[PDB]
Amino acid sequence: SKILVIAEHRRNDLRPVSLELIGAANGLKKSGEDKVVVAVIGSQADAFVPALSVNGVDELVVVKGSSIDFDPDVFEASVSALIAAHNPSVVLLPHSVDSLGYASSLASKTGYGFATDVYIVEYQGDELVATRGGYNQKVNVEVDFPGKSTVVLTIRPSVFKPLEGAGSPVVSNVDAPSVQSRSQNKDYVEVGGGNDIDITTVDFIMSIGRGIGEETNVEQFRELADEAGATLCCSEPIADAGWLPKSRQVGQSGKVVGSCKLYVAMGISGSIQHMAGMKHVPTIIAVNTDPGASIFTIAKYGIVADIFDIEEELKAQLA
Amino acid sequence: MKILVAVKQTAALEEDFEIREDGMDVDEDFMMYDLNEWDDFSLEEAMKIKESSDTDVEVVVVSVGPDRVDESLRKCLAKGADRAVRVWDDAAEGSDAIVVGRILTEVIKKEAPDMVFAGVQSSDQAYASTGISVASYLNWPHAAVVADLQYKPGDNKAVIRRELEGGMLQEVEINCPAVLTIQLGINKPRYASTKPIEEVSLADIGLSANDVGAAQSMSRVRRMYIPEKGRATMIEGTISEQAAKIIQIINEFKG
Ligand SMILES: Cc1cc2nc3c(=O)[nH]c(=O)nc-3n(C[C@H](O)[C@H](O)[C@H](O)COP(=O)(O)OP(=O)(O)OC[C@H]3O[C@@H](n4cnc5c(N)ncnc54)[C@H](O)[C@@H]3O)c2cc1C
Ligand SMILES: Nc1ncnc2c1ncn2[C@@H]1O[C@H](COP(=O)(O)O)[C@@H](O)[C@H]1O
Repeated sequence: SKILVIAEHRRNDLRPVSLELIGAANGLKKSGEDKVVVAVIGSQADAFVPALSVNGVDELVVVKGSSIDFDPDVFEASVSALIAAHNPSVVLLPHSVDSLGYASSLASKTGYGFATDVYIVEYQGDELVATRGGYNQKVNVEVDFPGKSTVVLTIRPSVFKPLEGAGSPVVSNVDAPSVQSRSQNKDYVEVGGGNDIDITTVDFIMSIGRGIGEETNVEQFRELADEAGATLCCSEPIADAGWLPKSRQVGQSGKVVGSCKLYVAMGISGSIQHMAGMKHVPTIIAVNTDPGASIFTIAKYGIVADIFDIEEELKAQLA
Repeated sequence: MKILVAVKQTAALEEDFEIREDGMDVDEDFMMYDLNEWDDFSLEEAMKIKESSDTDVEVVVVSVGPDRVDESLRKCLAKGADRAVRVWDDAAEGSDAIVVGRILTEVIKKEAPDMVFAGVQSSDQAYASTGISVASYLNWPHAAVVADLQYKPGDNKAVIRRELEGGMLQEVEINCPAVLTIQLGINKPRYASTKPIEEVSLADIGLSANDVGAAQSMSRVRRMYIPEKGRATMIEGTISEQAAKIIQIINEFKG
């Protein structure tokens, strides 16, 4: 059988989730004889063959379509023709913003198995069994795909480990199907707002979330951060509201705090997208009055207490 | 000119929730229901378009779900939505994102809107699939994770920004009519937490039990279970000693 992996690139760079999927594909296949087919789609995608000529890639298909980077019409058509050509049992996509643009459309047209944001996957005999979350990550939902000879999964980033080393795939080139897209990509943009600190470089962060309540409560945490020698960061609602600059936002849409050794998460529930930015931090402290908050499932230390009472006592003790 | 907004009433779980006897779902007694957070932003964006226009803009909210959902639809009307539609039959129980996409499309075919808005994802199941499935069945232009929309009623193109990983956006010009999935932060909804809801059956939209429900979904739930998750070291005591422990942790880090 074949497992098809759709790689991902943007602005001339391969997104590393690509290699995670290759890891996932190789771990999943039932037999030594099974092959992992990787496709990279774009008008300039030949540039990525060195970076995709890696361990665990049996076949590498460069698909030239009309757009440089992601376009949902181009991708759906291309991946549909890849599935037709290679007849894979399983197709692995990243659960990425790009995939969100087409994955479920692909699955609506045909009788393909489909599940998204999957973080456990295995074969039980010849049965594909995938696990995803339910009810804001409070449960696991385990699913199968009865009678589906092709199953499309989107795979949660930063779960599956990449393989190490080079590979020697059979490289091929195909044209994407010729249909005119109903959209056209224009500029990439980074929005305004202050940018006095690169939070990917800092080692000690205090991060505030929706639990702070009103914007007038921001200042006391700024003061605490300053007294402690920490960098003040935030979850998405704080930055969406304009209360702290976007440059201080931690998570998928914001930044990954790769240099951070100590992260104090105050009034932050620990959504998957926030975790994406900080779950690697070696010492996480969570301060949150909800013992059921997801953040406690990754924190080393937890304080189930009011953040304002904690902040004021912390400030006083630091002085 | 009409904007159709697909909305979901999501479930959140109370503490000490239990899996129901059949193991396929959580016991409904532990569920609290409210409008999906993403739908606040998508509804607000439709209302902003309605208010910016001298041309009439009909804003129609549509939800596929049982009768509990009327409470959320009623609240949408109270915020100024013109019409609200609930689609249901008990056969639709267990319908995944793709089946719900199909059901929504049958309503949209009749409404013939100029734009369709959906949320990026639902706070409960977080499929991030339903809106783009609608786009497939409609065969309409589409974009997911829209954080900005430049659009005037009757324009045959719009300019959107999709919110990408790592602190960047991409501007995209998209043909209209289109389906867009709308991201948090696109606007600041004004209502931060007697015209009836229109009740529609599967028969009303030409569907039967064979078109919907768990048997027509694109995956089958084997079980739902409370996993063993990681556990923090909970610091008990007074505020003063909780703060004292944090400082010791800070000092350990600093030395
Ligand atoms: C494509 C996409 C990208 C995203 N990217 C990001 C991202 O980059 N960063 C990000 O953060 N999110 C991101 N999200 C948004 C995410 O889904 C959540 O909405 C967000 O992370 C929730 O933020 P929060 O934890 O601050 O708010 P909430 O989930 O509402 O949590 C508030 C918490 O505060 C607690 N609380 C309230 N009062 C107190 C008190 N007095 N004392 C102590 N605790 C209190 C509550 O118990 C609660 O846990 C993204 C989502 C999508 C779909
Ligand atoms: N039952 C439903 N009725 C109407 N819209 C829905 C329903 N389920 C999902 N949606 C739409 O899809 C979004 C949630 O995405 P998803 O996680 O794919 O369910 C919601 O914000 C709605 O716009």
